[PDB]
Amino acid sequence: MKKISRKEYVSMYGPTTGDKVRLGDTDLIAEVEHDYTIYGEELKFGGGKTLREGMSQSNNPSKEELDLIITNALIVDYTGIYKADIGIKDGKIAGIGKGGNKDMQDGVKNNLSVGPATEALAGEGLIVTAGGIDTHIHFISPQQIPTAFASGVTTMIGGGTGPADGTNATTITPGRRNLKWMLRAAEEYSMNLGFLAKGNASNDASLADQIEAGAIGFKIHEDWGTTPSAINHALDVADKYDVQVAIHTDTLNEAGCVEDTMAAIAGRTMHTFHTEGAGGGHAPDIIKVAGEHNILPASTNPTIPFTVNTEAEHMDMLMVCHHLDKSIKEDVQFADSRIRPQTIAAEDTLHDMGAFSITSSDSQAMGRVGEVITRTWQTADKNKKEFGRLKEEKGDNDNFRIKRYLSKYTINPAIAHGISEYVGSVEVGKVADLVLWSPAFFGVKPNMIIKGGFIALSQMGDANASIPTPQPVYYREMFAHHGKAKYDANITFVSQAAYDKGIKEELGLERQVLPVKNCRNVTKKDMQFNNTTAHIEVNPETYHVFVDGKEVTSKPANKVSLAQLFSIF
Amino acid sequence: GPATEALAGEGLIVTAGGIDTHIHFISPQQIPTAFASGVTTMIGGGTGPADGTNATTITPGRRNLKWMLRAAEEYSMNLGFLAKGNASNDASLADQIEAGAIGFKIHEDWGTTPSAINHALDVADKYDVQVAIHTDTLNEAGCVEDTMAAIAGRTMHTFHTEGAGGGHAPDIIKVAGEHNILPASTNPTIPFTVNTEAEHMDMLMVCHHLDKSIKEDVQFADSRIRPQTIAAEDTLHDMGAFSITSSDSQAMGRVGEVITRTWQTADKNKKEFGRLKEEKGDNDNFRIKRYLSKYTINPAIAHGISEYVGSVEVGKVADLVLWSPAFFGVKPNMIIKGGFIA
Amino acid sequence: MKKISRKEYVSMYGPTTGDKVRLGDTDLIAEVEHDYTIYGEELKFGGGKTLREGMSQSNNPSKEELDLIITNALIVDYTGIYKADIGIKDGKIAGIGKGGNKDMQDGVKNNLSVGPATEALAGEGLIVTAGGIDTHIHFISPQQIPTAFASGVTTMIGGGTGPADGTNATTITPGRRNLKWMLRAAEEYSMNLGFLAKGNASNDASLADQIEAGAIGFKIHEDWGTTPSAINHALDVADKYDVQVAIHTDTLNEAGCVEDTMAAIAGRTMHTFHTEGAGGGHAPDIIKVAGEHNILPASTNPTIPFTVNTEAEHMDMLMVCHHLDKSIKEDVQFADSRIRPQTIAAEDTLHDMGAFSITSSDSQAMGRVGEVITRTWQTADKNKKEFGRLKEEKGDNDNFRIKRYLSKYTINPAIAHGISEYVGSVEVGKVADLVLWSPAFFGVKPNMIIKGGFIALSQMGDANASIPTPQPVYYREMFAHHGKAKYDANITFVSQAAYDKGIKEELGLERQVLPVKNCRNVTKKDMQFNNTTAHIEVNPETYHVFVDGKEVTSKPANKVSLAQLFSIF
Amino acid sequence: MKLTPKELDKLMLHYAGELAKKRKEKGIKLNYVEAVALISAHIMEEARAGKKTAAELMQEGRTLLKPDDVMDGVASMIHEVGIEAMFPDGTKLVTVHTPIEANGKLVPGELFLKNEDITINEGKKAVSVKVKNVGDRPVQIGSHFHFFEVNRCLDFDREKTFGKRLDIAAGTAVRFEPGEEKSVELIDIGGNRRIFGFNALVDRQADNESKKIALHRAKERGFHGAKSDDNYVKTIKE
Amino acid sequence: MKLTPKELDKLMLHYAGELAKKRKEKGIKLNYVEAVALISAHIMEEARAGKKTAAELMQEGRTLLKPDDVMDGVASMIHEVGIEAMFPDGTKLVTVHTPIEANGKLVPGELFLKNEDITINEGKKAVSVKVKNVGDRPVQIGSHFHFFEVNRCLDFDREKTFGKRLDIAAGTAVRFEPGEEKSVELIDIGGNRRIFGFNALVDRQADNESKKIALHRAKERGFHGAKSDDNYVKTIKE
Ligand code: NI
Ligand code: NI
Ligand code: NI
Ligand code: NI
Ligand code: NI
Ligand code: NI
Repeated sequence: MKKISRKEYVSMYGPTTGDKVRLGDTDLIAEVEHDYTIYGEELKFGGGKTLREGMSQSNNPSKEELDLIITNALIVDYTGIYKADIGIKDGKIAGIGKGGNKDMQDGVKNNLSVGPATEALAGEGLIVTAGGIDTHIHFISPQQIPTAFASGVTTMIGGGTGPADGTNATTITPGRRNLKWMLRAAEEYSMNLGFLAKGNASNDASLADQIEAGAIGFKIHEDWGTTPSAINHALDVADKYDVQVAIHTDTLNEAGCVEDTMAAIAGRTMHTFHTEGAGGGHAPDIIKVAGEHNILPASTNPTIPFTVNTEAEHMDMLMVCHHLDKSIKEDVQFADSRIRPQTIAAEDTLHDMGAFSITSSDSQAMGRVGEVITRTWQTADKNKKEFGRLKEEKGDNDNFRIKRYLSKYTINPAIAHGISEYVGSVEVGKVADLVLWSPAFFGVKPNMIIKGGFIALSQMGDANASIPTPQPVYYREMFAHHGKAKYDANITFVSQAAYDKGIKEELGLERQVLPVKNCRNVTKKDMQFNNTTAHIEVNPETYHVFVDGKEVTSKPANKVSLAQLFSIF
Repeated sequence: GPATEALAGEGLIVTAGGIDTHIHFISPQQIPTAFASGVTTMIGGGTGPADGTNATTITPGRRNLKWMLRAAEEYSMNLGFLAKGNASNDASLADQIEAGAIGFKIHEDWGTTPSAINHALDVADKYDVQVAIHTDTLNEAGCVEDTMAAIAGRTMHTFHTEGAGGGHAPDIIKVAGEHNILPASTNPTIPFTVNTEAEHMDMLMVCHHLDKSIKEDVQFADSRIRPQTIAAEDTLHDMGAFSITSSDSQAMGRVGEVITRTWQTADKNKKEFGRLKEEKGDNDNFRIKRYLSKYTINPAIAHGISEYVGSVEVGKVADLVLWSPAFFGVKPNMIIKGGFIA
Repeated sequence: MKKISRKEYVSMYGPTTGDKVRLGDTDLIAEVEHDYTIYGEELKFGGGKTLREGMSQSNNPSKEELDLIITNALIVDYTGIYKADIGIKDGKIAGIGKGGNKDMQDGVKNNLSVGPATEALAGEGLIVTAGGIDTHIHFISPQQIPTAFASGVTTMIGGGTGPADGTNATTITPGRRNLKWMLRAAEEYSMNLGFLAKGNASNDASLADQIEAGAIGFKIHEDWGTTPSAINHALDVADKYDVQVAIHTDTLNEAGCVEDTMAAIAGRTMHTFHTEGAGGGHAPDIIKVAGEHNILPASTNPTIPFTVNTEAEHMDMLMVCHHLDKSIKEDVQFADSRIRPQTIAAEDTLHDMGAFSITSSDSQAMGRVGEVITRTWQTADKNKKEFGRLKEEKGDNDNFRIKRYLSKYTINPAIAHGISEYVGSVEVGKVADLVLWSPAFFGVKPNMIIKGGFIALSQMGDANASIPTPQPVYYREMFAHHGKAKYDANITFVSQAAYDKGIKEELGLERQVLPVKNCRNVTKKDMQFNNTTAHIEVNPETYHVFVDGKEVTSKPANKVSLAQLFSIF
Repeated sequence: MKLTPKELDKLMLHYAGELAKKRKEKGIKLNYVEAVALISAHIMEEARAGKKTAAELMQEGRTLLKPDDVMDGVASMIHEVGIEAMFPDGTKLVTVHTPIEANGKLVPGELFLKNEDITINEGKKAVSVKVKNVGDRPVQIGSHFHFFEVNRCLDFDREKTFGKRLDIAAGTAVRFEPGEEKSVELIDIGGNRRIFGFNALVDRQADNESKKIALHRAKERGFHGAKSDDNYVKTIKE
Repeated sequence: MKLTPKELDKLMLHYAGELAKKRKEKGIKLNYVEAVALISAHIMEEARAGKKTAAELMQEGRTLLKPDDVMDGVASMIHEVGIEAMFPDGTKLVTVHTPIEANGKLVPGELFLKNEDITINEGKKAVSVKVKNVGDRPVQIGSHFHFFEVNRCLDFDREKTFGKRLDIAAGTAVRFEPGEEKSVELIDIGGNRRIFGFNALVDRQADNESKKIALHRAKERGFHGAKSDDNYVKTIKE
């Protein structure tokens, strides 16, 4: 029973229990909480390695023989930041533990058995995390998909029909016809998709068809008329059809104020976008909504993290979203009374306190579809700087905080739109949407994006070279991104109603197709870690944001992690 | 007739598409590149940039098999996949073939043991399918003596026979002299230039997970890149000792330099050895026809598909490529697939 | 946050953590290791109880709404002896934890949500355990089924075709024709069934058809000729078809001795019956086989536990099993040289040491089909008496020992015949074959036997009375025992081959039908708790049984628990 | 000019490089990419001009950027830069190792493992064995390989090694130079102890009885140290 | 150097810029593209060096090309140049407004509208109404919004506004600062006059009788100016 030194061990199998990893260049320190291996029996593939016939690979596999093994993987998920082997079978997470060959290994469950049929993927040294799920996508251009994908985003929930104004302003694919188109278009892409409908309508009839037509929910956007009527109608139908509903509060306050909007929501579940304010909504309050139970708070994107140039930026954007032509009087008045450095500031803090739960993007509409994950982390690193560790933190690490910022674009959005059963976290049973992160580039530049248990895109080099490592090394589409293969590795979400009515056959969808569920039964308390409720106020004058009594405001930054250190642009 | 299109060819050299048979399906981007070479058919194993694939050309199991076959649909380049011969489980060995695999592959990283080797071989017989092999380098189980003894005389397509590509150090290359063997040359170690040897030293690392550090690793990796075996290769290729010129795409080989090298290596040999005894008339026809069928008719036969493709003969699939003499062996004019420009 | 006294609490919700329960009248003490409730939120059904509209029962259930809840159940399973709510949905264990109404309860996973559709079953105070699985059934008469069922046995694996001699001697349903009959007959009963084939044949062809014909395995019986040839042949085919194989060693030693038999098994997986000896086999050694890795040791039944009258009993039995007519010379010689008080004794100890792993019955063939579970426990209680607690025991209780004797007729036999995936233990995902045990009558008289998530038979009283409690109170068939209902609640196991060939349709089976799997990849080490290997010997003279060196022999008992205290006969 | 997708790849890279060089020029600390490119791009031209050799560029690349040129972290990040360029003799793989250094204190994703040692193969009673390579070629045996069945050249007591593996770090191995003699450490194989494959000596359960057969076969098959056939009693299956 | 498609986008743009700069250098009037690029490309580097701020570059870009540098028309064409670059604080959107000027007479797609005025909402008898914002927050009401149902803060005579919209340019609106008091102009709603939605006050046909209900509901719902319930006689549907 010889013994080796961690020094070695780690370079061999990766950080084990008690060890700590630095997320990218941020001051966020992760610590391996647990490890499922059996020191001396760990899986290694290569020349004369372990994963070989009769050895680590059973010649008498279990009738569950894995399709693919990700050896020695450091798992950072809302369920823990531990170590272990991740197994994949039939496009799903078949098992998470030891695994190898029961014929020669002490603790290998038929769940994680390695056989002639299972491929080997090294993971030691890397950090495996579930794919992100940006849920505030404005389907303006099909080019976002790929970009977002390169981020660490496997699922995109939004509304829209291309570079059309209605779409440029709101994430809504209006009507069942336009719905058909996108669902049919979706077939093309490598990235789970779900579309939202126009909640903006006080016509129950017209409101139900879109859901029966594939929509996983509704969206109430200011540009379409976010009135209490619309708001109420949408909400009710949403209940009947067990589907989610997003909202972009009535800024101009024409119909009323948040008081009214909240009164309309009648306590029903509601996923709020750019809650903070800059993204749009009831000026100035709104952000105060993120403190209520029935609300699913979400942060936009640009106003995160808080840097010296943030405020100086937004002034424009409004124009290129609400058709706020840079000239008109009425326009050039509110657009200015919305980008409050106040609300913008507290945000970060609110995100730290668990006041906010999701981190959208708003792709091409006041948000970077490729900067969700990155920012979520910066914003974390930042907060740590200014506030230090957290009270809930245990041990010399930031695990708890990590697991908070992480589930902000993984498990929390998945729940927000009833798809937490299939995706959103590295847990056995769910769809194998995983991404391997090389510690140094965590939160910004992922190694590979495996979709539905099979590589869809990864960092690839000189296709002509003698090895995959040599430059140019950018992201290149992978097999599960082509042919019929794509069809097998992706899921286009829709509603039960549609699912049952056979929307799949109806529209000849070849893509996998599942229905969204459990969307009306959830509340703020259903948000992992970020489940904090707390009556907040906002001074109409100073605009200062108060919570429970105390005042919350982060300090603007002059530099951020995960930036210029990694991209030539 | 009114229905036949016209394609000028006068002045050009028409040749069948090449058939690289040692493809490591690491990234779908190789396909297009290889295609631009003069390669219409790619036979290999793999499932994308995964380690198992980066080391060996094997698409393990029937599931992964499904994926690739389904993916293949996407591409413009005949495809065939190999299975994990590395298994002493007859059952598990037969399913992959019943699952679309055109054969097996025995790779060192998976455990090229006489057992596996034997098992794979037998099933391969029953199912009339080809089998490739990457000899047991570390010699742990035994030496080529043993491996050859395992092959029991059965047909076997050997990769990087020479040695640098991998295998029973140092002998192996000696295997290319036996009847039952289908000798094949890797790629980088061809042709033989001043920088060849200086190159390989690395590669091993990025293939067998030979992390640049460990002791046991930093010992054999050095006792494998013999400037000796590397040298004779070219000559062996001239003598007809070797028969196929693979690539090993992204795994110690340039998926876009098979055809080119095959020719360089020829030009070279002529330089140093001059014409050939079998040559007739003031030309190198015979030698040409030798180096040519190294990536056309010989690999096609190696994997039982010589009936459809592999040479410009009536009846076969119209996989052709027009070569403008000046750029022969490197830059083709056009690649017509299945009788129509692709 | 008021506080109550355990005194109360328990009578209200049942033994909670730290509390200990006495199994029946035995000196076996169980201790609640863990509890998933939330003191103050526990589920209770009744008059003004908790399980009521909008309260503990959600008016907004999850789209997983449970079919049935077994509230406050003390779970005694090889996976732990803890406390929690057990949920059932679609004839399966949907969840094991808190559960109730997320609208009013802190920790209820949609896994265990209670809704208008979920029935309520009280369990507080009772001990819930998975159904037993007798695997040495001689299908002599259909009347055993019901009896065994009343025991706490939900699954019966054996061979046979009714009161015919071949069956009276061996558990084998010979040929595919006879196979048809039984499978077709099985339809009638309320008790998962699986049949074994005649391993006794050196005709590969004839050996494979029976499996393709529904058999979940083979059986090599002495009366049919347990020769190394047969033994080898059977074994190999068994490998090819991934099915289990049982054996009844060559007593007369005509072909050879265990040396030979073991040599034949060639290390392959083999489930041995009445390993001890009295049940039958290589005299005298055999029992020594229970010490080898590749062997699946099993104990008969009568020779357990060891009482003053055991030996005095067996002398006969042999006659009524091997057609050993009480008269012939050759017969009246070995029948006497087989009932060794020696091997009989060590057994109990071997069972304690983990030397033995399964406790069969041999229904109507030297074994009581209704006394498997009972004896398994007595034998435990006994051993504790004479040897006291166990070294592996932790805390002031016999949990470990419990979990050992328990998995002897649950998880270990299930694995023995590749059906551990569906049944054999109270774990989420498996078939809901459960039985509620009223502590006082544990190990002998169960309250109710729920099959496939629905009551099949339970203690019922005067059907005319004003309540179900009043005498006569015996076991009465329950709804899931009748109509088409039975079909939905039972599983007749068969092989893949057959399963794939469509044996179900073939034979018009209306019963649920699953295939057995992972039978050749298992070994002695695959036996829960009872996974101990150890070279054992047996003196040809004294007949004394030795293990690792030391000698093992239990002392005969003059009285046993779980007996005359409970049955009028 | 029939441009191969490979060539475009480069033409792109090249300028990725030009930007890079053009940036530091204007006095700016280069980042991960910028460094990588630059380094790479260089070699490509150098290979073009056909002067320097592979061996050389592989080294000379380490002289392209000083620790004060790049940003803090960059150094640690670029463990190495691989780049293939076309030399007059053909395309070659110039692998530039650690081109820059820790002139900074920052190191992205750095590891803070907690000192101490891990014990491999807990409680697994080891055993030493003499092992000499009586063959002309070298032999590397692995972690989880049934030692007993190793190459028929490693002379040693197969009998004592039945059902065991080199007690070492899971994955690694042991090397034997023709002639070399050593005493390896080898613990028993865990799990179910089901040996199948390798050299076809066992293909069963690691049994003291299965052993007889292995020892017998190895004798007939010629593995050094495989005792002898002292009137072997054959079984009904083997 | 994991190159994101976003990065390539830029590396491309950059050189689109280099060509641009390289052209005028050789003395050539830059065109639409060339200008655009150049301008953009600049900011990108400037953001790289990490010196100038967003606010600044946004302005400094207006000093990159003189009206004599570009071609005739270019000036008018580039209304503005938007470009996001990565600042040490993160990516930011530098929007450079009107970087050049009309030093020429040519203007592509110029408009020759014929002087005169268009009359909005022909013959639509307007009406003035006092409107004061008695709330702490501002309120912008729109063109075709049923005024009567505006925020429950704008105190005024709802009764007089039933079924009417701010007589203004289709699309635009009116703003009310907390406290501000004005007299809006509002004509009747045309079409079929079917009010449905907004605040749920009407949801029917604009009738003098439907009105009764709206006025009643607004009273109970709290909208300022919603008269009072002088013994309201309920109807069978409302
Ligand atoms: Ni928005
Ligand atoms: Ni938006
Ligand atoms: Ni190879
Ligand atoms: Ni290869
Ligand atoms: Ni029996
Ligand atoms: Ni029996």
